[PDB]
Amino acid sequence: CTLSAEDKAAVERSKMIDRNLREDGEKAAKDVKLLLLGAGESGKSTIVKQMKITTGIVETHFTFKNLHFRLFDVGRDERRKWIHCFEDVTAIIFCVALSGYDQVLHEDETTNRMQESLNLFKSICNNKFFIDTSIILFLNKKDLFGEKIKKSPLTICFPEYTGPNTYEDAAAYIQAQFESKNRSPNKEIYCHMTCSTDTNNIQVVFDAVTDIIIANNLRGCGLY
Amino acid sequence: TASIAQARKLVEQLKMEANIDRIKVSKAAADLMAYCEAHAKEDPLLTPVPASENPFR
Amino acid sequence: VQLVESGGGLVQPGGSRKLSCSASGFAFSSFGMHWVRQAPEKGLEWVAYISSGSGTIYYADTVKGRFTISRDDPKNTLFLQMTSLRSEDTAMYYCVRSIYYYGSSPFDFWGQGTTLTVSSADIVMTQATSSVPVTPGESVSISCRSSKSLLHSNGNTYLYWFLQRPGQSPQLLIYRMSNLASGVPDRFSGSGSGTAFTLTISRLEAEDVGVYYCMQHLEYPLTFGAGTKLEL
Amino acid sequence: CPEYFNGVKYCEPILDDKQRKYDLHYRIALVVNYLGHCVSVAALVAAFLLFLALRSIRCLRNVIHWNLITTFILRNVMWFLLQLVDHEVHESNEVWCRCITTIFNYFVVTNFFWMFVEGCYLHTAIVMTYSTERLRKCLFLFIGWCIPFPIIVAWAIGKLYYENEQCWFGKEPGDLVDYIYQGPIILVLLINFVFLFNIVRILMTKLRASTTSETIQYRKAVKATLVLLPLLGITYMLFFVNPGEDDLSQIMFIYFNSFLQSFQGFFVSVFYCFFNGEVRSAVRKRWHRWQDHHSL
Amino acid sequence: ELDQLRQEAEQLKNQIRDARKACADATLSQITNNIDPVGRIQMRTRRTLRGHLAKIYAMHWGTDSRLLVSASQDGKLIIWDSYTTNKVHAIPLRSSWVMTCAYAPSGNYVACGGLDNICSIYNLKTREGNVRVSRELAGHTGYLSCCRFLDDNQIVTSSGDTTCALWDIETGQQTTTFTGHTGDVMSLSLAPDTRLFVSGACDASAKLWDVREGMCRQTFTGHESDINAICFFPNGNAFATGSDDATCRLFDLRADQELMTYSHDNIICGITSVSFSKSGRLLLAGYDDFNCNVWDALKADRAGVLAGHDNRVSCLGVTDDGMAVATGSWDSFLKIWNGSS
Amino acid sequence: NPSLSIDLTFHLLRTLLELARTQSQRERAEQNRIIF
Repeated sequence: CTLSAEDKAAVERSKMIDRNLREDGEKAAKDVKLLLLGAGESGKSTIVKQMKITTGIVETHFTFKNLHFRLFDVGRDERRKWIHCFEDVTAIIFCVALSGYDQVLHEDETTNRMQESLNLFKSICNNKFFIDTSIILFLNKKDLFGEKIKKSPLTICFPEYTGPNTYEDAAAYIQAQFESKNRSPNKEIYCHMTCSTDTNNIQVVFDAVTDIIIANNLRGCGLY
Repeated sequence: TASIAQARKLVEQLKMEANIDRIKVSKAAADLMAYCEAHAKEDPLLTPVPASENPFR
Repeated sequence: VQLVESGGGLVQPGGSRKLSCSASGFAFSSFGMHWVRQAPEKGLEWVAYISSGSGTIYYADTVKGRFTISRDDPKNTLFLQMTSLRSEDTAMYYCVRSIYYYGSSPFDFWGQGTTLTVSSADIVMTQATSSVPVTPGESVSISCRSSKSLLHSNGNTYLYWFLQRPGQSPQLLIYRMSNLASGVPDRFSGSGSGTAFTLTISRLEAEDVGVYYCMQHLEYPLTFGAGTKLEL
Repeated sequence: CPEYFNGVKYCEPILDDKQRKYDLHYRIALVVNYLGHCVSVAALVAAFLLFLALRSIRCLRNVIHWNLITTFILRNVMWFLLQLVDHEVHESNEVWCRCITTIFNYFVVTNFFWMFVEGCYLHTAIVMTYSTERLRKCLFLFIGWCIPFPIIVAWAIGKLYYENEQCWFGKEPGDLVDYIYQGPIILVLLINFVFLFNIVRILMTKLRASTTSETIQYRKAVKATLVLLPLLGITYMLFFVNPGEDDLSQIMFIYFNSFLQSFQGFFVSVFYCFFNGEVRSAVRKRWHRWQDHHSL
Repeated sequence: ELDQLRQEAEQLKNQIRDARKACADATLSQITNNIDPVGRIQMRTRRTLRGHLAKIYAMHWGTDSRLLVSASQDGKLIIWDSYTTNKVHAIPLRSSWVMTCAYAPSGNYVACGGLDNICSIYNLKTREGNVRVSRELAGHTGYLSCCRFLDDNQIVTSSGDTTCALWDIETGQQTTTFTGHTGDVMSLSLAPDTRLFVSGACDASAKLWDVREGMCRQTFTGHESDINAICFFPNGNAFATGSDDATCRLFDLRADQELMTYSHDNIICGITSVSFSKSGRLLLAGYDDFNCNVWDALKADRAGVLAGHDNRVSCLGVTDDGMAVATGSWDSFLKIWNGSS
Repeated sequence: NPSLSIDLTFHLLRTLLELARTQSQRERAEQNRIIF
């Protein structure tokens, strides 16, 4: 208590700043973080256009009936050393395109967009920071895949696959190949097939994030 | 013509980096020894401070 | 930055008056607020203080129990309800903003002032010289003295030097006896021991005419200097 | 014949020894009860030290666990103090006997209220949140400690006025003043059971598509239930009321409840202090830090 | 004509390797045998700053050794008073991701940047009394990793598009650019005379750039992994780099090769922040195994350990007079270690 | 007849104190009998 008047006023100002930081943290705590990590040709622009209705990180604020989602878009990073920032996210929205098995890369090396997507998803699943986080997978461009699958058989993309050229069969096979990659029982891949014009995506995301939050609560309480 | 330009730039950079004067390791090690010996008594981390002089205590 | 006072006038003794201070152009809610009263032929006298956030309130000893300070942060307004007005209350009332943190400059802005006209343990501040006749171009050294040592254990010495120009608002000159106030030219300087202090002017100019006040800010209630006027 | 002769009521002596029941089963229950309390205290003191030496974990879960362990410790200490009472102090009423009975009853009510607090926190976590963590902590501490004081004081005042006899725990035909503190607790446990029932729903709905193996789902639900039972106080609800008339049933009553009551703090202490991953991680980290400091 | 260019480049790099093998008359570890060992360094935590609700990314000391800036993930830039644990300022930020922060040597401005690719410079002394945005610098296409104040007028910034830039805060344009890297440039460390600066990137090579001229002078490649932090030696002749391969190396400018490699067999964890002491005898390294290590810079032996954090140490700073060492980590605590007798 | 699980300890204590008082009273009656 052996302090001057200015020191006491400074301590009271520090208490005011403490209460302001506490109120800001209480406002911040009720928000859900989502990471939109995807490829350039993935069609994630269609995803953000469906969610809504600039070199820096894009921020999207969309609210459902009772929960507020805050989606972050990054954009051209070779090795993505900034991934440690996104440890605290509850779910990663990872979008891959179904129509990309035909088109090869610009480099013209013997690699496919689907194989690059599998390698990227394998790097995400094997990442040390993302062992707890779950993945929500969207299979975009159903119409283009459905059209192209009649003309082109699914042999060049997957040599091991030996099945008839059926839209449902091949789609299930691609979903199985994506679900095969994870080797951690903690996270669950929430697969959903989307299109250019859909309105159920917000519902799918709400149900999946609800499931992930309930599962996280149960795992924190020691039950699940 | 970007690859040949980048090659030329890296050649010019190695030309710049190669033509420099390099002091021997013993002389600069002696200089670092001298600096660390001369400034050894004014370092509070290296040499502990009494509690009356130490403002944090 | 603008502070405008209102609510003054001429009153009968025993009546009440709600004073207002209208703030604009700054963050009012982050600043503690001061009422300071100056008598017509006497020096400045502190009245009251309210902290930022209204958690902490200080009054003078004579002023305690009759005046109620309050503040409305969303309207950026300071209020002073005055009751039981005696003859000594007849004064110019100034509204003052002040922020307290390390490196800050408290008492850095003085209001315009409103006119009211009614029909021991405290540190005593002493300026034994009441006036000094000066000529421009010379170097002046005015002194102040406190009944208590103003050196605190943290190393600061809570002494402020103010200037009140004639017919204008007071102005901060030296805060904490080692720091130059913002906008003040560097010809002024402060130097003192624990109990005896000296404000030194080099190459005094036309605009340096006025009354100099010293002030202790060691402990509440604040007590001001008697004032040293500079004659031409 | 004399009426009162050497403290025996009467010249043939009339003695209640004929209307007597099996005594050795009560003594063996006493031995099991003392052993349960002693091993319980031996685990609880270690949990009390390992929830204060480790400052890495400071969430509200461990605070409510530490307060529950503290209430178990203090009610076991009061139980040991209360046990050393003979028939002389039971006949001739004394101040300290009634005082120790009152304090012990306070810690019993406090323990069941902290179980209610634990259930409320678990429900607030799993289902939905109603307030900020600071108001959670304040409300929880308030319910745990401040709420038992009026109930215990009112019970003590009513017991003092109406029935000032037999160190305030003698049951006479027609007593109704002992339901002041028992009454809420019987409700409280039921509320906890309702909370527990909701948890039994929420897990199973999550455990539907989680694992296709039905057997692992049933075993996991059983394993979760058998570790949520000791923490919520549903063990008392397992065999709540048994009629005195039956003999075998009465022996099962005494041994079963003596086994559940005595080792309950032991189960809670052991499982939650040791089996939790976080405490083991903290201990391992501090051991590595000590080894690193010693080696250098 | 690429073949003769690549052959000439290999010949030049062989010439540089031959010159570096020729200059290496003797090593540093051999001639420090006569020097007495430093011994045990008992340091204890004096103050603990707990105003952040999210992981702290960076910090920077003032020249008066009094105030300190700290940036956090939740979007706060808090300016602390280290002695009496009083919050002097708290700046709410536009982008929550801020990976670096700097404090002006005059003490007027504070900069901060992150994933938003914009360096925001705030002014601390205003007539309004409320901190506000003073300057926004946007001329990079990668994430801003580090920034340091040469002076109030000019700020050196390092970005994630393999570039460094000298900015003029008044006009708001790039004065000169530094494009010699191929990987993400993680940290820089100014010289005390502000003549040169060193820059470590993700190509496992540090460059020595000149501020005024704007061209690279020296290249140092002795790491097998990405360099995370760099700290220039006080006298103006050496520097030290920390990498993810559990090694931090002290390089010499005038010898144009490495001097010493600080590593340990039990440590297999990355280095996030390095810093020297006031004299330069103690090398402070913030490892990834939840504690910091105090190395002896002349004897290459582990002198002390700072173990007070629960999560990985992200940032570490030493005052100019070298009185105390502040460490920030991802468990949202700033701990001020100091040593007494 | 009401024998609650929560009130086990007081029931055991009352039964044991009643048995102890019956044993003490029977020994006191045997002392009175040897007096007679």
